[PDB]
Amino acid sequence: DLNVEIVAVERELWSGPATFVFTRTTAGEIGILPRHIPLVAQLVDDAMVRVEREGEDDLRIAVDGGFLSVTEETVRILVENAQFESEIDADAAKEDAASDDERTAAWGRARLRALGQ
Amino acid sequence: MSIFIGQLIGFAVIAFIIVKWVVPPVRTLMRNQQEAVRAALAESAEAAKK
Amino acid sequence: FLIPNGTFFAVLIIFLIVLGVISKWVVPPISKVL
Amino acid sequence: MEVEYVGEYSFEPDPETLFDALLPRYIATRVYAALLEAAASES
Amino acid sequence: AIHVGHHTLVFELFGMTFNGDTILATAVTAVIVIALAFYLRAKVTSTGVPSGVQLFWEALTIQMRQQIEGSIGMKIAPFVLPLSVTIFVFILISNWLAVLPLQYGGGAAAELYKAPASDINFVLALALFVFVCYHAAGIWRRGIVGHPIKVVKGHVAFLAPINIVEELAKPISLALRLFGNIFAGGILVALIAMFPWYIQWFPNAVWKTFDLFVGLIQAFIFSLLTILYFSQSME
Amino acid sequence: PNAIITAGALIGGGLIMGGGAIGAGIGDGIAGNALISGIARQPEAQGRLFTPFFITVGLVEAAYFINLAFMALFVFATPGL
Amino acid sequence: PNAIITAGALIGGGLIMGGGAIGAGIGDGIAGNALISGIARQPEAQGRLFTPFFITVGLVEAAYFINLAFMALFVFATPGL
Amino acid sequence: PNAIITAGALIGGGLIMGGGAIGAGIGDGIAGNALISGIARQPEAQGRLFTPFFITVGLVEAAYFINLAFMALFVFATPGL
Amino acid sequence: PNAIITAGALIGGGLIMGGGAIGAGIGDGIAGNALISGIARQPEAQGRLFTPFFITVGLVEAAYFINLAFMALFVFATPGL
Amino acid sequence: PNAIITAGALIGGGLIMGGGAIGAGIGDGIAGNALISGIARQPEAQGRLFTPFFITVGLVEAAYFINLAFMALFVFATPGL
Amino acid sequence: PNAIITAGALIGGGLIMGGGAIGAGIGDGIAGNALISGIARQPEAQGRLFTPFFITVGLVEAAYFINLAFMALFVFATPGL
Amino acid sequence: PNAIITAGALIGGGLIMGGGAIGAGIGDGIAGNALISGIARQPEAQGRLFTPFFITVGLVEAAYFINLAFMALFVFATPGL
Amino acid sequence: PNAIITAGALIGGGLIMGGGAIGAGIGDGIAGNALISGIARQPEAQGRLFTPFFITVGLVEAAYFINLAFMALFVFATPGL
Amino acid sequence: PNAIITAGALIGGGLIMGGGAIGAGIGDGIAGNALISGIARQPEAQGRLFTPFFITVGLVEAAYFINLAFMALFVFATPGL
Ligand SMILES: O=c1c(NCc2ccccn2)c(-c2ccc(N3CCOCC3)cc2)c1=O
Repeated sequence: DLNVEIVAVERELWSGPATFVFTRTTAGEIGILPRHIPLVAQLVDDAMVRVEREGEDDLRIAVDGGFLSVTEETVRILVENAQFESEIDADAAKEDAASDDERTAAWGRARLRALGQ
Repeated sequence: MSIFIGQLIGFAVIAFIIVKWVVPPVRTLMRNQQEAVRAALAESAEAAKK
Repeated sequence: FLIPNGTFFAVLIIFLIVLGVISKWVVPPISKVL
Repeated sequence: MEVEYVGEYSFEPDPETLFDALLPRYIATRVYAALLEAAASES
Repeated sequence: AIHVGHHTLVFELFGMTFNGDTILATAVTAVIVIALAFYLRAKVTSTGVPSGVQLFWEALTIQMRQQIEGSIGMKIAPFVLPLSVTIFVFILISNWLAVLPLQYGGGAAAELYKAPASDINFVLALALFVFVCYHAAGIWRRGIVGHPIKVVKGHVAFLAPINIVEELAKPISLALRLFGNIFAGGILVALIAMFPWYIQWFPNAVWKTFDLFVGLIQAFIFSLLTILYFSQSME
Repeated sequence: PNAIITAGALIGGGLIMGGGAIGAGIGDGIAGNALISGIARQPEAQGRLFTPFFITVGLVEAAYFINLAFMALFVFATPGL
Repeated sequence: PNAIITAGALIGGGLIMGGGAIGAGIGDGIAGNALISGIARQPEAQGRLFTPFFITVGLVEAAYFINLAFMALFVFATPGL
Repeated sequence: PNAIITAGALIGGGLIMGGGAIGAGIGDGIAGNALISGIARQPEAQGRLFTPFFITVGLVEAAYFINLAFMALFVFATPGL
Repeated sequence: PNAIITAGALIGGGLIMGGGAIGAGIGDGIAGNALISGIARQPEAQGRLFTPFFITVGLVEAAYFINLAFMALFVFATPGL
Repeated sequence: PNAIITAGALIGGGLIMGGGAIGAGIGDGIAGNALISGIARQPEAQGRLFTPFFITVGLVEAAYFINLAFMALFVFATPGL
Repeated sequence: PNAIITAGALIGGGLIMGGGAIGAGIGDGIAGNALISGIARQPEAQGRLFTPFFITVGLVEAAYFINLAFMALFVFATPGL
Repeated sequence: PNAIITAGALIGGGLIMGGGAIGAGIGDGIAGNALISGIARQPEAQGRLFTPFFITVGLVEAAYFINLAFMALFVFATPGL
Repeated sequence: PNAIITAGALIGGGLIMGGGAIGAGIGDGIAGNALISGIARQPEAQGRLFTPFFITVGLVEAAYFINLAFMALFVFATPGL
Repeated sequence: PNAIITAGALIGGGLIMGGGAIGAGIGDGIAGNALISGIARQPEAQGRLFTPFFITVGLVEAAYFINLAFMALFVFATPGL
């Protein structure tokens, strides 16, 4: 099976096992199962990641300009700033989604697309 | 009669095929759908209890 | 074979009847259960 | 940066655009590592 | 030999000829659909575990609403939901009913129930009703003056001659795609009837399954193209 | 005279269906190739790709079945007989 | 005399419709391949890809329709008959 | 007269199956290309890729068998004979 | 004599239009595939892309329309009649 | 009478094997293109790629061999004599 | 004699011109696909892709126009009689 | 009678080998395109790719040579006649 | 006798030219697709890609030009007169 | 009778060469597309890419030339004459 390692530039955020991982790379939406061919893809500015693992609820991650590396054993997501759904302040996301700054707006959109919004 | 017997045997073969390979999945998908309906229908009720 | 006849109406009415029964007793009800 | 050939995968949509998007990120990561190294050395 | 047409129960009334067999098949499928609808009404519940027909109706309505909302939200086209669904079942039940073992030997092969879609009248009725309905919707949303203007204009103005023709093509194809798919089958299963029973049984099984598959696919395609036509004519 | 016209109509309808079947098979194969590739790339695409796919098939089948209709005219109701 | 002309017209119309169906089916399948791939890559593209798509489809089916028209000019009407 | 009609029906059925075989083979190959590529990219996707595949095949094969029908109509039940 | 020449002209015009429609449909589908793929990959290039598109289509349709021009000449003028 | 029927049946069978060979060759080439590509990207994928391959080839070759059988019909058991 | 020769010349010219049309249309579509995709990926390449493009088209058109010439040589002039 | 049967057999064999040639050439070209693309990607993989490539070429050539044998049957051992 | 052989030769030469033109146009388009894609990707690759290109075209057009010579043989100095 | 046989042989040889030319042109174009793409991607790999290329060509051209050989048999030997 897959083991999803969401590692930020500052610290490692998540390293548990997973069965399926979905994210919006710059080439479109991509879903990865075990034994997927090695791949390197840049996530979009507002990319969100959804992880499906044995038993636990689906895990939604807001990712800021990350990169996805499918490897023989690990699908590693390298992120500048990654936030779980449980850490999202929804009102802050809604406010930031309309920010003039392109990067701040993209990060707010990523937080919303995780929030289920 | 011969035409009727032949088409009836064909109908029986296709009926067996669907009953042994198409009926099971449709049946169980529906099973799960209903089971989840049940679960959620309940949730609401219990959360009203909470 | 390709030339239409009165059946065009005879089918149509029946379809409309169905389009009624579904549009009243099926469609809205299912939407509402939804 | 100097390319060092040390001797002996798919990419989306192309490896050139990923390289262009990643080199700035790599330089940012190396500057971050340098700043962390400087903080540890300062302490 | 194979015959095309040769409808049974044909009669004449009001100066018009009617294919009795086609009308009877349409009535049978319509009454089956109405029985399903009334059984849902009699056994529809939101507070309890759903019935089988209730699950089927919920699934079909959810699918059709998903296609509608993805092209033209129901805030604009709420009426195409009860349409797209019925067009589906009316077609689906029409096709799958042809899978029953209702074929016999006259010595020419005959069938008690022949798929209504195999008659040009049935497909033309459905396709022209859809044509009139979504053209009326387009007239309503864009106005009787603006609707033809935007139809001729299309997405590219200078391609106007290629637009109008396509608009006239939509119904015909929408009918001819349904008829040709089923009419053709009516010939295949008749040709299979020329085999002896011990050779005839297997080809009917293989084709019948295709008929199930292709009838489902054709009902889905017909309804989804209806939804797409509504999406286009309603801006 | 009717025999010549019947043979010509049979050949014409055969050409109609040969072209219709070539077009239908190749276009349906191409559309299914797109569908399979998209579902392989992003599995949940299963849900959303059957709408554009069955539209494409709906376009591919039309040109086929219209031909089939015009086959029936050629074979069973030969226009020039 | 008219029998030969009618048979030739039927064969010509069959060729017209077979070629038209090949072109329409294959071109529509090819265009739907791009449509399906684009929607798979970006579900939101669902909205914007039908405008480029239905332009292609229409241009691709123009040749089918014009051909069809001339087939109606071949079997129903018949030049030189 | 029946000889000419039979020869024309045989040629028409030959055209029908030639086109049907071309369409079926090429469409099956095109769909199999996507299936093989997806299973190469995603080995675990095989089970999920059969449904889009066998649907696509189910279409093209249908177009094949329909042709197989109208060949048998032309050859064994020659209309207009 | 005129009957045989007219039948041959009808068959030739049918071949011309079948080939023209095959080329037109397939080429238009191929060009629209690139148009759709580019617009999906780069939404802002729509207007940027309709120039190379309508050019290529303009070429493809040109090939078609020349052939149509000739078909009329085959069936209405019929050189050698 | 029999000579014309036999000539027409031979022409029909030639058309059927010709279309069948076109379909078989092109579909097998398209499927093997995916096989070779996938084995190039993933050297170890061979094991898992020969099953989708021989499946799709199994379809394509089927379309071929069916034709072959019927062509024997046309030429050895030519109906309509 | 001239009737049969002229009918054969018309059929041959139709084959020439239809094949040229298929080749020209499909080749132009394929080249336009590359042109449109490259312009989509590179706004500037618009200027520089017209040189590889018109060369390719120049070839694709050439084979077309040569056919046209020979088609005239088939129909207006008649090599046999 | 034979002359008619012989001409029909020659035309049938011409179709037989024309279809065989089209299928063989296009399928082999597609398989070789896959081989060349794989070797450019991974130039050290030339040895590995010959097995899938030769399997595909073997399938395509088996189709081609079975068709060439059936042409030989048509021409040198014309069925019936 | 001469008229029949002349008509057959004209039809055969037309088939030759149609096939040659289809092959030439489609192959030139496919090669120019790669040329344009490479020159779009790398603009400096032009001088490098004209050698692989003109080789391919050289092969493709060669197959075309051979069909010309034999066409002439079929059309001018018809064998078997 | 030879007149009919010779005309049929000319038509059959024309079909053989038309199919051979279609296959050769399209396969050579497809193979050269891969050659150009690889040499664009890997400029230094030309030597390792031409061996797979001339192999692929050596296959498709063979299918062409074999057909050509048999054309002569149809056109100059005329086995059934
Ligand atoms: O089915 C559907 C079908 N065409 C099938 C067919 C019919 C006859 C012959 C060949 N093919 C269409 C269709 C609808 C609209 C359209 N455009 C609108 C925008 O402006 C350009 C034109 C183009 C196509 C179906 O929906």
